[PDB]
Amino acid sequence: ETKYELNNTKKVANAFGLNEEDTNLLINAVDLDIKNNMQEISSELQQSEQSKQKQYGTTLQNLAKQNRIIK
Amino acid sequence: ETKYELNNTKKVANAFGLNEEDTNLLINAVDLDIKNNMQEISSELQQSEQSKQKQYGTTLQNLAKQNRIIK
Repeated sequence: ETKYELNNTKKVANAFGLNEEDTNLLINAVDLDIKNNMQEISSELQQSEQSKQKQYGTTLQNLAKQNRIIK
Repeated sequence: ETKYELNNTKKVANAFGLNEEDTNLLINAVDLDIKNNMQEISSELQQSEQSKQKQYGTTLQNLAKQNRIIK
């Protein structure tokens, strides 16, 4: 659903009072921290399944150059 | 505060400004949430080994993020 189903967690961080992005950022650090340890955690499984986890995007305006010398 | 090396995490939650118990409580919810899912999700990564664990393996999916235990 949302990072091992961290729906309830989102409300926990949001309780502190921020907005919405701050809360998600917190879970991103914790969820990522634990995930890095999973490599050691006893787990193998055998299902073999893939899935796209969306992507990110970057903004970049153009903002041309001015042109005013004489007229 | 040593479940999965969440040292930096504690500082992230504490940043909001609370005291100390509130921060730990947050990690308890997140860490507990991921742990519950750990039973399913797994991984075949490492790139470190220990001393006696080489050879063998597979060229199939290692992540496999699905939920079947739930019904």
